[PDB]
Amino acid sequence: KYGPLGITNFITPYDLCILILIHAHCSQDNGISVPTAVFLRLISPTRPSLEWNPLLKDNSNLRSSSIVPPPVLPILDNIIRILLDDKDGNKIALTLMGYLEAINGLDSINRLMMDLEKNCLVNNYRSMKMRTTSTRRQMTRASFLGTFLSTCIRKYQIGDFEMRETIWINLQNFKTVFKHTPLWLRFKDNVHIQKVKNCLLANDEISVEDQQMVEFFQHFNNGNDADSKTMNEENYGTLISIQHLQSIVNRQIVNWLDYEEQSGLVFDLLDTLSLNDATKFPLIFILKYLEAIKENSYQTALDSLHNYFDYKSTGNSQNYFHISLLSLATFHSSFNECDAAINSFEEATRIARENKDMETLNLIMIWIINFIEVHPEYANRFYITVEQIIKYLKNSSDVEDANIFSNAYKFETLLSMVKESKTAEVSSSLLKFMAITLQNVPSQNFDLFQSLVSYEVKFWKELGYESISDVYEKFLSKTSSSSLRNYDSSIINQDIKVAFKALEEDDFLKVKQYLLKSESLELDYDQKINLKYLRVKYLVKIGDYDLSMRLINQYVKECCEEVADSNWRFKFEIESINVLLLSDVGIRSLPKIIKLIDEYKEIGNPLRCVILLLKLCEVLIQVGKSMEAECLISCNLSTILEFPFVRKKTDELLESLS
Amino acid sequence: ARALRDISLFNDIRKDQNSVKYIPSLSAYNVFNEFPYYPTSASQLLDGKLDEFLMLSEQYKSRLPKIRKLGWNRFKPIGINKTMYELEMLRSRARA
Amino acid sequence: EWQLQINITNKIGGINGDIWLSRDGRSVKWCIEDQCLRQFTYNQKIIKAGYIDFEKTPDCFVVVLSDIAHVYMLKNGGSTTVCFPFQIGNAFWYANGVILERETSASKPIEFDLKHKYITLTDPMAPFGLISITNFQLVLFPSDKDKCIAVFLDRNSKVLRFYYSRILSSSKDIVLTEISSLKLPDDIIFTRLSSILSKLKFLSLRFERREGLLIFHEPTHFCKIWLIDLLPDVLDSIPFKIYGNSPQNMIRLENLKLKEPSRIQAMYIHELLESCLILVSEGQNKEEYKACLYDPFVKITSPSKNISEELTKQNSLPSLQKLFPYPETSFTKLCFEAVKYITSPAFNISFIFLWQSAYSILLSRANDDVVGGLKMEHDAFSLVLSLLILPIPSSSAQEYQEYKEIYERDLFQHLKQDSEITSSVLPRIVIGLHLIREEYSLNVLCRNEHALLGQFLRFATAAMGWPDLWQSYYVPKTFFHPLDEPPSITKSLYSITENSSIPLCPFISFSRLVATDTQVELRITPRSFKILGLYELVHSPNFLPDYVLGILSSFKVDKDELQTYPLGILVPLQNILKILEDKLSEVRDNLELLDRADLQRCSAIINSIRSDCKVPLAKNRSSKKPSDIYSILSEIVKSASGRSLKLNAGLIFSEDKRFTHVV
Amino acid sequence: FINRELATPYLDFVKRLCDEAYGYGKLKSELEALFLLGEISCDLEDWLCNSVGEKNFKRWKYLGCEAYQKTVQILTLIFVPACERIIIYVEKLRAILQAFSIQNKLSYTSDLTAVEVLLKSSQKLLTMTLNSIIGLGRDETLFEKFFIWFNDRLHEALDEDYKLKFQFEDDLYFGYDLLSYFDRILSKKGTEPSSIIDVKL
Amino acid sequence: WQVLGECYSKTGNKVEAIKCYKRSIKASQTVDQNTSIYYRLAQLYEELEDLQECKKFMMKCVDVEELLEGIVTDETVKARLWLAIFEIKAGNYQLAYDYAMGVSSGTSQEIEEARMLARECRRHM
Repeated sequence: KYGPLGITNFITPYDLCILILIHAHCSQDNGISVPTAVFLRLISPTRPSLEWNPLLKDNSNLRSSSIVPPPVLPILDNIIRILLDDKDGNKIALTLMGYLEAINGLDSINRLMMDLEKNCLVNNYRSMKMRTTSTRRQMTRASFLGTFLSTCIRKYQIGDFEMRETIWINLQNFKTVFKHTPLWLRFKDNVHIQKVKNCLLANDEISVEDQQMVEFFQHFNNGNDADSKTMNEENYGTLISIQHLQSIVNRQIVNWLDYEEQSGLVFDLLDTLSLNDATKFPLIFILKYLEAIKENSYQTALDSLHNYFDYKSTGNSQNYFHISLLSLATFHSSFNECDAAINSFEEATRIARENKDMETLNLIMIWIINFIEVHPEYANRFYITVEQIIKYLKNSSDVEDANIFSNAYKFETLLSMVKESKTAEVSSSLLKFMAITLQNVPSQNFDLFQSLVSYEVKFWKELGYESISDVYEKFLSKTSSSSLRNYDSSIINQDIKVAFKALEEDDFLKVKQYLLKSESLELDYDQKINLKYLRVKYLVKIGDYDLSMRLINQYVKECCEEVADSNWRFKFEIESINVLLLSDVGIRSLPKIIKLIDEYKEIGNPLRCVILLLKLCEVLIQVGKSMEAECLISCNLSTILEFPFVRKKTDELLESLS
Repeated sequence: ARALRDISLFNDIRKDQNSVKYIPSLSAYNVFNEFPYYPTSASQLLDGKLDEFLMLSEQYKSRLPKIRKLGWNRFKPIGINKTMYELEMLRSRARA
Repeated sequence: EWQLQINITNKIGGINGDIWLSRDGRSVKWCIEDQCLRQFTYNQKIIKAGYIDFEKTPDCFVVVLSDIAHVYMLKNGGSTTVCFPFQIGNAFWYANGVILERETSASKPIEFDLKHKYITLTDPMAPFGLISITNFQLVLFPSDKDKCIAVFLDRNSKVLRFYYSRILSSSKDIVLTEISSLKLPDDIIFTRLSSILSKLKFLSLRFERREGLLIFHEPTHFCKIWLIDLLPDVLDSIPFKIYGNSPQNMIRLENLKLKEPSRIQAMYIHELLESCLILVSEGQNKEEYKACLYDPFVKITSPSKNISEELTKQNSLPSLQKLFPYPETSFTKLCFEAVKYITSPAFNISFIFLWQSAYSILLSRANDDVVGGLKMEHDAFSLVLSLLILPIPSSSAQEYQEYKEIYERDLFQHLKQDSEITSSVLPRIVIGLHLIREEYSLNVLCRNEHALLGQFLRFATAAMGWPDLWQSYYVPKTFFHPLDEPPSITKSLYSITENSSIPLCPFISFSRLVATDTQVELRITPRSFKILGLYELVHSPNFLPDYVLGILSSFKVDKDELQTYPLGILVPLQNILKILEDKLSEVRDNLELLDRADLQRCSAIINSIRSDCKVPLAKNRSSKKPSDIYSILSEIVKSASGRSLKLNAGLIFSEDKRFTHVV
Repeated sequence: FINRELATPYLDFVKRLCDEAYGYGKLKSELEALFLLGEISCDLEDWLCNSVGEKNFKRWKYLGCEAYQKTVQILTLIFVPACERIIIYVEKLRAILQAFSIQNKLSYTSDLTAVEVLLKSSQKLLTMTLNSIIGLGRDETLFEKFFIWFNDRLHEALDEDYKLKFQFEDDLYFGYDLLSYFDRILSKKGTEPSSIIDVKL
Repeated sequence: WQVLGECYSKTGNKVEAIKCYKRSIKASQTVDQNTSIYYRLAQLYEELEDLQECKKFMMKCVDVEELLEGIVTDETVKARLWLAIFEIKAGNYQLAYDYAMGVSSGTSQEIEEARMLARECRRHM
């Protein structure tokens, strides 16, 4: 079924197949009505125009609410397999098969097309009711099939005889490809084919003289191979319109990003473009780019991106130069270049000002924090602080925003969490973002919906209620990851959870091997901290604390200046507390534990309050004053069983007291 | 693209609280006449991208009557000093 | 299929990374272990892959094509590309640059140039340089900065030329002077330049100031090593360089002291072990290959008899490199380093050999009892020294059977036959380990293994019959010992103290019995040296609590270093700082050792002024009704669509009603 | 409330306007013919003009939008906050009983199997609640695309001079969602009052 | 090579732009073409807060004018005006006086800037 591919603005052989089907359905002589699902799989990809920005926008409208079958490749083998499935589909399948056999000439093609325009297609409904004398079903222009057939009619009267010959030379090539196929052998003889073929072949007006030599014209052109064939220019094996190519490509990249498709056929066919249709179809370049990132090829990613943004900008009259840099900026942030991405972004701001268009500034601002969300360590380097944006976007407008406010509040929630604000405000801020996101369609805005889950899971986990987190985590998508953050980040993130479990099950060999990968990998900041946090926990289990103690303090000291992450500061502080008290000297930590207790009492996070209580209890029992420790733990035992993961520590301490 | 107003809730609250230049592309430029194609309507610009099929559709539609509208104006037969463009204008006044 | 590369980069010790080449010189993948990092494909043939530095402290990965070099910034930055005056045959890495040799011949006529075929470049942007040679294909160059010997072979002559190349920076960039020469064996016949170079193998080794070059040829089983001693006086001598005259003594050529040197499969440098030790692979049958270890400088070799058949392949090198064990934890590393500083290299290298063997045996013996951790190496460390000091039991003894596998090893036999080393070196090891335990006693965070040392040290005393004072030093209540009294940090510290009942006593550290500068002693026991220094200065009669800050700054002690002390030393010094928390208000430098932000911030402001750098603004932690769901949503949609100065004014002027009257 | 005020009134309007006027099975096939072919029977053209008309069409849109846009509000703004609160109280409820099982050390113990059932069931509700919100998000999409196309057909039947503003060219899968609405609104399962949400469950 | 530095200069990569122009200087066949490079290259040092370093390139650009029998080009006019300004801050009025008179054949604003400076240095001469 493979062959050279070329974009054609004329009637592709695939197109006639629908025209074959619609003829049988409207004729109503055979009583064969093609099922509606068949048409909606065939015509709909040919419906024009979808558009798909390279990055900076993911499936904002491409996702169909109902799952649709993949678009069909223009090969008789694939087309027939759709009709073939039904028990009576053989009858429908043979109807198509017979018509393709009856159509043996360019004139016969014209007979089909003249028939539809004169009788089947009709300008408007008001003439339906007057045409009750028609033995065939009549079509309205505005209908689903009507608008399609109008386009097909237009594409036939649009060209000279030069295009009509290409239709027939290609169709016979297209028809004969199916002939040397195993399925055609299964349908070598079906008697019904002759019946349907003779239905339309009738009224030939000659059977004795012209038919003797009519065959001679057909056969001589055809490759009878008795002699050397008539030499003709190389002809393409498959012809598709631009719009049909758009559907197959968009489905392929979406399927790749996260009823069976034919990846090999699509990829092979897309590799035979004459390099001119590639100009007419710039999206072929980016299809390599998405493939390029998968194997982590740097230069091969770059040239493709530059390739895509040169043909797109010229084709579209609106200035998209202000969009090219951001995609390139995303690409650099994808390879952790970071600093180079920074320079890329600044000149995007200047370009936006010259265009003097307001709507693009919202797009450039929204990209800022999305970048800083991945790399919070770069907040100081931007010319605008994060808080300025939130204040700006909160009062941006009251209309023509839709998703901006949903984006606006989530950034405040993240900042509010990191700034360790009081839980009352954080709950309210997340409330705003939750209400606005769910109010509109959440399925269509798949990116933000996932981000909501991540924040909520994180938020409730910090409060210590895994029961709530357990419900939400089932909605978190794995391996989906997000844009502008690498491509193997999901693999790394999954691996880290493995290491933590391995640490719990005392699999020191596996975790040890993973830390070796740590020092030479390019990792995101959030990933970096986890491994940085992973190492200190591992060193505690081994027993060496001189190295860890010098290591933990460096981490927390740099966890307060470079990034003002209070949550990660807390987790590191308590590890140091564990290190001290484990070495029989936790008394040094008494100043440190107390200053956090009253500090978090004001905050009101119960999980924080309880964990320090256990540490306070543990230090008091290694002193020899376990008497009062028992008294304190007795009064607070009720409120400390609410948190699951501390129960194991809480239970274990109980037998110690006995 | 709900614009925050297609949302029933926030739209309700707002009521209570109240109380493009075109530039040619390469494919637009043709080989015969150096004037580039100018699209007739914004429908022919597909998200700003000039659809090549619609462009050539209008081009065919313009040229098709051009063969028919040939004999108008300048061409004059001999023995008739009066071209056919005014043969129908007098013909129009004849019945009217 | 992908091919791995042996030496790609100069990183004065090595780098964690891999380079993969396709079946053709058209793709390069910088995968780490199993994750394909930056991958580069090219139409032309790929010559070599870099990751070397370019004298500007970059971390850039470089790939060389036939005539074009691509240099990709990995640490920071984008990409650069440079051209070349002519075609390049091969390129060799060297400290801060690359050496490029011209393509010799292509067709089948064979013609070549000899006047100048080598190009030196430091960084891509700067112009190239020309080599300098004084009284011929480059087979190997000293890529590592530490080694400084280059080897040249000329085809027709079939002789070697050894030079002493030194790099010149800010055109002549490198200069080479011949020292000696070696004649190839007649049986060695070489015939596609890389294929010619493939058969011969060369390795660069260096220890201390001795370096060795290993020359190997598998088809002819030819293996020789060229050694040189880098005497600072000899090298710096002007006649030595220009004239090339060399004395006969330091030049020496020797073979390997192996059982069957003619049956060597291949060899590699131990990446994990930075010393001269080299991997050696031997095969007695087509399905079994025995691996052993050998030291070039010291004739000591390791009987390992490690069997590995499929690991002999090149692309499986990292697995082979990871096959042999080394102490990875952070406790026995100091123990090994102390042994290195107190024992001969001959005894040293044999000790790792025995330790690695014992470590392997314990792995086989220990069937994953509970966890496996620091106790592992400590037990290995313990049993090795016990076997060294304990007399070998009779073959019928049960203890003989359990550790028989270590007894028959030649090194253990030699390491016990040697009367002198067992007579004197072992007590030195015991004393050094005792000092390590003393040092650990100053760091309260590591008391566990501190005790672990104790049992062994007690065992060591029992084996060697030291006076009961040493043995009683561990209980709460025939070699010759040099020290009659155990050295203790605490006893000496209490000696240097006011109102000290005990008389004056020095610590008699090992800095004198190591016969090396205190810089070496510093990196081993920094805590012991520091505390000794502090209380030597603090307890002076003319000491005042102001100088302690400069003292603390000068001894590189930080807050974390301060918080880890077994009471004692910590208590007064903390009180001393507490005293300085009161009377210090004049900004007197080195404020980071305190905990007051204002003084350090003011000092930071002042220092920025003096230089003419982080004006970290303090975020206002502001802080009440929680309200209801609807009210919040109404608030945000409603918001969707001087005061300080006046507040100051009410405070700037006060105590009267004058300002309102005048307004 | 939503069953009585939002779900039922919308469905009865649909049932009376469709089943009582034309019938379901005949409508579904004939509408598909209208969508694919534009064939309007004599009886259906009566149904658009007399049965539906302009007056009910605006009512239909007004009923439908509230039937979805208000439905999601009560699920997101009432159901989500309550389920989490139940979880918290249940979790605290479990902790209290466990402690006095130990602090009191009283010989008789009360089993906690009742609590954990509520915790699991409560957890099930929130997961079930979110699925509906996602589903109603899709339903709003299908609902709107139906009436924007239905508007063109209705006015065309009543004007014979209507200028079609909307174009099907805007979307490729505009056929699928439009068809997808019909089966949801016209089927035996759809005839049941639980068509909007699974009220019974 | 000249173009690359301008891009680097316009993107705040001044550390790179120095080496870029330095490569451009070697590739030029004739010294006279280097007159424009010298002035802008000197400016790049001025923004790198080291006035002493830029003096050496500043010497060369003006000296090209003498080596070209008094070319009197525009980008040396701005050179001589800046050199004389800095020399006043150096206290060497005599060494600044000859610079002003040599640039007295430039633009309308150039001649008045040097003429006033010529009076300033002749006052302290």
